[PDB]
Amino acid sequence: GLFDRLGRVVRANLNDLVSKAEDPEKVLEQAVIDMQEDLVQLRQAVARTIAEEKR
Amino acid sequence: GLFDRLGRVVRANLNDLVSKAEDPEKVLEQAVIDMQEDLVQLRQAVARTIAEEKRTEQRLNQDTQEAKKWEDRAKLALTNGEENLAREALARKKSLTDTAAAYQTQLAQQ
Amino acid sequence: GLFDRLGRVVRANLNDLVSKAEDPEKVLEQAVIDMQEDLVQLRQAVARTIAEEKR
Amino acid sequence: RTMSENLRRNLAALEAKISEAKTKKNMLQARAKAAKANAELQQTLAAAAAAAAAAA
Amino acid sequence: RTMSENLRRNLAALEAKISEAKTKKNMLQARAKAAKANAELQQTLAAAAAAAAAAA
Amino acid sequence: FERMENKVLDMEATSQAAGELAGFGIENQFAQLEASSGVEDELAALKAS
Repeated sequence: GLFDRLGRVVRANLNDLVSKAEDPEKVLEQAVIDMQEDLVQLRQAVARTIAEEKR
Repeated sequence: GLFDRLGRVVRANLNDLVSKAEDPEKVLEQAVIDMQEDLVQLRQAVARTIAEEKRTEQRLNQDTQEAKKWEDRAKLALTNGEENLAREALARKKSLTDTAAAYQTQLAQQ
Repeated sequence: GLFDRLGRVVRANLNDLVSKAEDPEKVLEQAVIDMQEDLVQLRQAVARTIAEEKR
Repeated sequence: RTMSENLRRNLAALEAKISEAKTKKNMLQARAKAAKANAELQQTLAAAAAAAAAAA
Repeated sequence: RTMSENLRRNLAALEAKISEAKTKKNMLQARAKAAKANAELQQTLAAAAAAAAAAA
Repeated sequence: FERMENKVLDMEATSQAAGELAGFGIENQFAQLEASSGVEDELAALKAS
């Protein structure tokens, strides 16, 4: 649709505008911090299922 | 054409009129100043291309080793008899080998 | 181009007009002062690279 | 349970080409940057030849 | 108890690449600092050549 | 992480390209030679003492 094509054009410009705001040196290590605490949350959720295969 | 002949006549008179406005002693050294800063601009533009002949060589070395990962993972599936998964890994390999040939062509030209 | 030829003519007249404003005795030693502090700035920038070949 | 097999094959056949597209875009963005660098160079070389400081 | 084995392998395969990412970021942050030091040097050398005190 | 690695590699190559290319040119390329100083003759004469 024509309104999809205009949508994707305006949506892509805005997504590029964000992408050049990312400073490599800072975001390259926040990415690892996020990726670590995601494992903490996952580990809790898994353990909460082992508790019931025991049960 | 007749209108071309009149054009060239009037155009040539105007070009001579400018030419005798040039003072030798002044323009003979502005010419060198112009010719020097032209080299500064050129040098930047060249360097901006070397930056990418460096770069396609890095990309090429990634895809030629990513393909070997998928070649190994395919053989690891056939030893489990899982042909449905080996075919999938081979499809991943193919498109990597095809794009790696594009870098070799690009790089050799650059 | 014709507009380049007129450009270079007018640009050269203006560059000569500046050149005869330079007083030799004054500018002949400001030139050395500029050329000295350029070395101070350069020396800092170099040292800031040795710091990382060490690293 | 005939529909669910049909959908489950279609779902695998989509992500198989998201993988293909995502490797091609890297090679195409590379080519787009190189092409644009050469355009600026050729424009610079033409402008310098139009001034013809050596002829002056 | 089939799901729990599947999750328990996925959980190990994550931290194995947190280890890989964390060694790469050190090498990449090193390169980012070096590249930026050379940029400031090359900018300084160009500005000095533009003044041309030796030609004056 | 993958997206931000590629920016670093673009910075690095841009920096190296300009410095490598600035490494050419007679004034630099002769500055790397030890006897470039031009006083070698009077040094040889001094070495006569």
